[PDB]
Amino acid sequence: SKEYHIDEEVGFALPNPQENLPDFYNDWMFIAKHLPDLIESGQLRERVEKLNMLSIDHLTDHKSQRLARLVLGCITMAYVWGKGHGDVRKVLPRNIAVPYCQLSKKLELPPILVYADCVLANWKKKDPNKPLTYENMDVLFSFRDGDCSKGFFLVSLLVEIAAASAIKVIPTVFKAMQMQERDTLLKALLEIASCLEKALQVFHQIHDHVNPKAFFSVLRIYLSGWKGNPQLSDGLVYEGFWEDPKEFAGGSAGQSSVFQCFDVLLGIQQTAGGGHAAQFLQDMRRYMPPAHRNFLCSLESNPSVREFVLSKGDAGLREAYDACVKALVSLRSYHLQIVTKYILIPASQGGTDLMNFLKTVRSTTEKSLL
Ligand code: HEM
Ligand SMILES: Nc1cc(Br)cc2[nH]ncc12
Repeated sequence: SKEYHIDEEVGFALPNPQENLPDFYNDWMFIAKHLPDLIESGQLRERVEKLNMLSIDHLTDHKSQRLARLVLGCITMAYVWGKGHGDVRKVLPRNIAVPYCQLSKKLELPPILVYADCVLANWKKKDPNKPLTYENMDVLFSFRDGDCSKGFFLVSLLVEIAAASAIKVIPTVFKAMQMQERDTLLKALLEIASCLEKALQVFHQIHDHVNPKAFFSVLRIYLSGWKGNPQLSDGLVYEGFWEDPKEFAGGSAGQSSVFQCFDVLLGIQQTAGGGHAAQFLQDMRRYMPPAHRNFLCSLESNPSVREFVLSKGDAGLREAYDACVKALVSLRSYHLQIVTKYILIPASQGGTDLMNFLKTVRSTTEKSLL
């Protein structure tokens, strides 16, 4: 997978993110690295105000611009959401909202934190000679002490890596189909299935490393955005950049390129529908890189691997391809069992509309089994 920026190890995730910035930018990174101690102690929406309009010009290699977008990113979430209890800033200062929106529009992205910012870039290996697990990794950044953003981004990150096992497989699937190689292809769809059958046991650590209460009450509030949120019905001013408030999505895994690519591949049309479910995940393609866009693009340009299985009436492929769509339902049936532990049960101590979405989606998967 050429200039699609796909790692043959961590896939869509960014490989060995930058842990540190240039020195030209050290009063960014000092906020960013003491956001709990500072939000709490109130001087954060006093310390932010008192900064000056830096310029992107210095940021050279990728990882820099990216980590830079992470840093600006969460600082915006602390400034806007405050202590995370309802005193909401509807104005992002001239001075923080101009290098953030340049650094963003440099990377064809929107000025707000995303999936690729705070799961795909926000990580480091504790020892860069052992392997990528929970016990040998740590996040760069967090919002408040005891929010578990270790558990969230790390577990969430770990999975996207278990799907990468199957991304290096896509190249060979369509090869088999073209050169017509019934055998070769049946394999690729079983490897592809084999991975997501495992990216499930990944998901299980969530229960070891996150707390229902902490995720519903703490994290979530800082991840929200200003699109259809009612605390900022009109959006968020971006000072000396848009005199008009600008709505933007919260941060969702609806911005992840794996899953979205495996629906593309497996002929499951989650984008097509006009329904709320499918309108969203199309408008989240925006909140994804460009290079991870143009890969879901070149997939959808590909001949439906579903059709080519239906035809052949070859109960082998018929079965192997169902293994992949069995795999994907399996996972979103878990991802609903977590959401009831981690958003519904606590909310009883917006709501539903979230689960309908997540079911609307489990379903459209199912209805592609042969
Ligand atoms: C406590 C943990 C989690 C909670 C509360 C949660 C909740 C949600 C919610 C409410 C949505 C709907 C979009 C939104 O409202 O933002 C969503 C979408 C999504 N989540 Fe999760 N999730 C969790 C863990 C994970 C993990 C570990 C993964 C994968 C690594 C994941 C992958 C996704 C994906 C891919 C979507 C969008 C695709 C779709 O709609 O099927 N989530 N999640
Ligand atoms: N809303 C979300 C934000 C982030 Br980052 C990751 C996620 N996983 N599942 C949901 C969700």
